Amino acid sequence: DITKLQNVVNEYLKSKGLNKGNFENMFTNKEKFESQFSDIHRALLRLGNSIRWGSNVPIDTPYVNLTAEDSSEIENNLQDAEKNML
Amino acid sequence: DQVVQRIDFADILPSVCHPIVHDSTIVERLMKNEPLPTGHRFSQLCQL
Repeated sequence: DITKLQNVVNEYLKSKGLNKGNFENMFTNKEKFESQFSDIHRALLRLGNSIRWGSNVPIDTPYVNLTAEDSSEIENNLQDAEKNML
Repeated sequence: DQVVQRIDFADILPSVCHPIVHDSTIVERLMKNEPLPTGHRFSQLCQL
């Protein structure tokens, strides 16, 4: 599902419109490559565009997403997974 | 006239040992304000 989302959404938006982030599309092609640690490095930089489209005149916002209780519940779920991977 | 005339690095010193050669200021300014490379060189060259 990471490959489906990252393929379908990210490359094709930045190709279909706003043809300046193709360097970042080469970065997300290397993110599609199995270099996950270095890939998830600069998820901030590829989050900033989502911040720009969620709210007009782009600012910096917290890294987890827009809804507050969903934002906290994501972190609760990540701590649950980190405690029990199985 | 046919006089053999000779030139050396010891003769070239008063034009090569000037401080405006060994300044970096103008090279820094010009290479700064020069526009950036393109994307397909930018992936190769401007990455480190």
